[PDB]
Amino acid sequence: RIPQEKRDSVVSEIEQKLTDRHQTLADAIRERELYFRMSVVGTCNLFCHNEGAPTSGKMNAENADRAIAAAVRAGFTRVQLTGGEPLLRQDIDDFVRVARRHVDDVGVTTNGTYLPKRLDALVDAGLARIHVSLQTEPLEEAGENGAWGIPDWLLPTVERARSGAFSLRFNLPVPADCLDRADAFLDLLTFNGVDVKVFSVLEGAYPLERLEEIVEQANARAVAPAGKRPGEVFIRGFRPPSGLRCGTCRDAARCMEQSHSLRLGADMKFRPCLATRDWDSWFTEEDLDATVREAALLALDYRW
Ligand code: SF4
Repeated sequence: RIPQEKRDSVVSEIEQKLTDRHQTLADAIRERELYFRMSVVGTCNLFCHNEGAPTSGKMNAENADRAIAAAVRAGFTRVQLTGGEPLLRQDIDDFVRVARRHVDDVGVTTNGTYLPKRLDALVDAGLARIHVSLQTEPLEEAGENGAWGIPDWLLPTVERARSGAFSLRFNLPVPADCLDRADAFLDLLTFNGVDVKVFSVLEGAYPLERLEEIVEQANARAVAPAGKRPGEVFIRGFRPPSGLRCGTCRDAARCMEQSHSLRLGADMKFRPCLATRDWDSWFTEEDLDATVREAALLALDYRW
């Protein structure tokens, strides 16, 4: 728990730090490329803090329209639909349509299993991005002889993305003993125009140097047919948090996210940070513009 006067004191410091830079809230959002990450689905009983709960009835198309509109007025130009599995809800394309009314950059982070059922409706709604969180086991099963392959239920999304319908990216976990399988697997993804974000998984330090080399090699090997651009592989470099709050934040050692964003969970809880809950705020039925702005001000506080 954080006293409101301490939260007010911190928010005032962020606003003062912005004026010291001759900067507005929207300019700081643009400089940090901060986006709005709205979780439209909650997963139940999902290991180190608590168990999850289903989606709140307030997480609906109407409130999503208010939250995105308030976020755009605060300075956000991109919305990403997330959660446990956003494609689990049948009205997922409704949220893409709502977000498309306020910004052009609407994306979805999904596990991909529901893409065959939802693909056409998402493109009709004008979805711009699809990020698929891959798992090692389906890649092994989709391949043969131990090599990794693309699961069947992802191929139509891959081809539709290569045709310019939307941007597609795969999040590829690479365990320590799978550097050679991931190396060859990156060729399949880049050839089909799929961007890849690789990251490490799991005594015995991780071979992080060779994985970085594999990324550089896979980008240099990248070829693509029909004069198209091949997919781009990249791995995020670590950088410690350095905001005003991070110096005395009990979770600073576990704050490793490099793509920062203002979050709105399926429980109507705004989250300026991922590693700590101290700065969360509630979704309000009144004065939503000021509530979104205050949470967005705290969302900047990680790098100055
Ligand atoms: S960013 Fe939020 S979470 Fe990461 S350290 Fe600063 S305060 Fe703690």
